Amino acid sequence: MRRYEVNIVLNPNLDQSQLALEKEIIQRALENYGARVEKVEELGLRRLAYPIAKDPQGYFLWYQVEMPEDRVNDLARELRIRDNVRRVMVVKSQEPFLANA
Amino acid sequence: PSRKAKVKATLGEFDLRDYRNVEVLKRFLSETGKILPRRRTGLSGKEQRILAKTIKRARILGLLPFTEKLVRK
Amino acid sequence: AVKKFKPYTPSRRFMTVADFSEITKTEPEKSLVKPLKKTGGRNNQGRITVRFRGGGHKRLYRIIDFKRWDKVGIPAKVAAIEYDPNRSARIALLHYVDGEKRYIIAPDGLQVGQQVVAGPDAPIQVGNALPLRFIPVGTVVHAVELEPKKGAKLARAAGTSAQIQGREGDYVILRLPSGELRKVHGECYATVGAVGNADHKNIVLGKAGRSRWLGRRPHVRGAAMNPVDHPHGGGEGRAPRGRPPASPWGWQTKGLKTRKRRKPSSRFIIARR
Amino acid sequence: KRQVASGRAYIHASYNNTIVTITDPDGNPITWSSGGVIGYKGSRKGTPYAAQLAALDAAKKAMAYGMQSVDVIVRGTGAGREQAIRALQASGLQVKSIVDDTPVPHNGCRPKKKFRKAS
Amino acid sequence: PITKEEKQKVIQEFARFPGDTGSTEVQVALLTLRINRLSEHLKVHKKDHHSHRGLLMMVGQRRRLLRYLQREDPERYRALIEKLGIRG
RNA sequence: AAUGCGCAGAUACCGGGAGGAACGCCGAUGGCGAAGGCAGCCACCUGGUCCACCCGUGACGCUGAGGCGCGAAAGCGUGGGGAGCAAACCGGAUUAGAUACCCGGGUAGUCCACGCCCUAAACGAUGCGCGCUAGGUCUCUGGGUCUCCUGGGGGCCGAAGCUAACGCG
Ligand SMILES: [Mg+2]
Repeated sequence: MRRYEVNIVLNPNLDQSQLALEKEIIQRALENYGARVEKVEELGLRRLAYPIAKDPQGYFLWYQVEMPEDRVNDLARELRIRDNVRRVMVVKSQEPFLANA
Repeated sequence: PSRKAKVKATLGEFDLRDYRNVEVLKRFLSETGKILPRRRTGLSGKEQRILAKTIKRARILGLLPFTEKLVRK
Repeated sequence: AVKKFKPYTPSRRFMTVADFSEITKTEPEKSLVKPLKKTGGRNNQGRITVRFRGGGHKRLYRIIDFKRWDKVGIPAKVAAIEYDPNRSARIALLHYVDGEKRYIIAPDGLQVGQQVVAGPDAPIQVGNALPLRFIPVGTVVHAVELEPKKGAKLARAAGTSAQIQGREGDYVILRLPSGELRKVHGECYATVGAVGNADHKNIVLGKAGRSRWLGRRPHVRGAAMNPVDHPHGGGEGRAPRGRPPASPWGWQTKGLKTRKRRKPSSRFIIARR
Repeated sequence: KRQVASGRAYIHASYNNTIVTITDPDGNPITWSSGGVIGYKGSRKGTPYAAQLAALDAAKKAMAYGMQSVDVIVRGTGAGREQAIRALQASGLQVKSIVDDTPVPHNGCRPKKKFRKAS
Repeated sequence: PITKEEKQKVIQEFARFPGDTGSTEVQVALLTLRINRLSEHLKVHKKDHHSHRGLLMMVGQRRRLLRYLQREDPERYRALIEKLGIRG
């Protein structure tokens, strides 16, 4: 297919129960559209510059979703609705570049 | 184009397409947020266009203010 | 999708009529219950009260139900969609999974087979009926009750939609199809989705006979009368409007407000009209 | 009231007047000064002389209340931005660094014909 | 887009010997498969006038090859009409 | 300078909220398109285009009287939206007069779908396709053996030769 990936920035008020359930929602709905995690990494509560919804920090995600092209644009609607997910965007991936050796 | 710092040869092996390492591209919005012209670095066109492109990508998801202030004026 | 004719007579070059492709594999009528036989009558016990009515075709009334709380938690199925001559919207038929069949004014784009449900914990897509304190801000809502347990009353005709402005405390704010902003109680049922049949405002009746087919006698003017009945009139010649516009019973008809200022329901309007 | 010695000061000209505002550092302003306070009519208002005059009228109130530690932000250019910064040290008052404002419209609202003279 | 496998099946579908990457008969068929798929989404959109002229730039290519194909053998020409299903 | 606006609290001052249209530095002597033209970012669906190996076909080519499609801005029919700006129009000033240039207000329209109009300084004021005739200097993009030899696109100075001259080269 292609070499997709996704950035999701989450609510930093997420400690022991809502964290587990709103990771399993992401995981299982990912599989419901049909997608294969390989490089899950999520990187904690970290800082931000300008006040995204009055908070100078937020939680972060990364996956390496293998998605068929048919529903990449319309799998966003499990994320349009839940306000407690802050930022959602999905990009392709490559790296043929290393300069000034 | 005078050279007072010449940030091109100062840092070694880097990456332009990456937008996770803010420690490299914190210097490339230098003070106000304005992406810098080529007289500062010396990078050629096919690197400088994607250097602008990665700042415009990473400028959405936090990590870069792109609007704010300088106080010595 | 309005069909329009060719001028083979002097009264069919302007006549248009809507298309009826939405009406599905239906149009017999339902059994011993729902419809009932209904009464036509231009007047009360005695004399005429609303002028210029009466006439036209024959017409039955189908019991369509507005209060929708009475069966919660029970899913249903859209069977068919038919066409109702009383109101101006298309109506649909619902089977419940335990055997009750009821009619509903049909929102924008329901199809045969699709599930609909109500209750305080139903999902949000086109068809579902929920109380107002659960519905997110900025949607499109129809058949809104005003204060609870009193049946659906607002925004329920032929391509109109209310809009949730914002919660505060216990009341929520509706922008209405007229344009004003009302405060409504939280425990009132509603229904998500615009009404549909939007094209209804774009048909031209063509002739003078398919106004009479709908129930409306011809409407006399006021300057073509004597002075013993209407305030305008007289005027040997053709009189110029005579000292300022008036109704047949005395009151005026350009600019005067008739809302009772003493009314208890002035605490709830900001009136944006 | 004779409150805490911290304070902010937001100044601006446009082209033909100059005003100065003094503000509590987490809230509301205290005493504003302008060019109609001075007594000037038409021209003589937006002049490079009436900057320090307003900035020295705005010291008799910041001294009469408890205010001895300023910040200053500047909003745009005109006749008077150059001299109020020198006029702060006429009262002393423990001045601090000098703060940018004046946003670019970021391709926003269309200007009038007077600024579409520049095509 | 157009993946590897349809382009790599039409070539030996319309080949004469199984070796050639393209000849007089099969390049007509490649242009025909591109026509048959490009022509469809124009019904969906109807406003990509650049893709409209791209369609016209190759209709007048495949027809200008079909003009030549008849100039050698007309039963060989009648092979490809019933083979592709074009221009009834 | 006035017409307007404000002491029933204006201008500027702080934090939330609704709401359109336009997208700052990057940016230029830059790129893309057959021409009109096109700049926030994300994915989807698609035409055109230059180079490397040089694999197979085998002259299939170039130009086109009428036909068909595209065609900035203003303008017109049918419904949605309206913040700013703003033809007509009412004021203030200037002037011998000022139906104008300058200031305060102000609708259509500029915006979105669908159907038509089809004009221009639609300008390199230069039909299209190919072959031959010394070279400098910067810049854009590939294959490389990347003090440079090579295949193309974008500028400025110059051989022979051309033109009534300016000049293209
Ligand atoms: Mg009267």
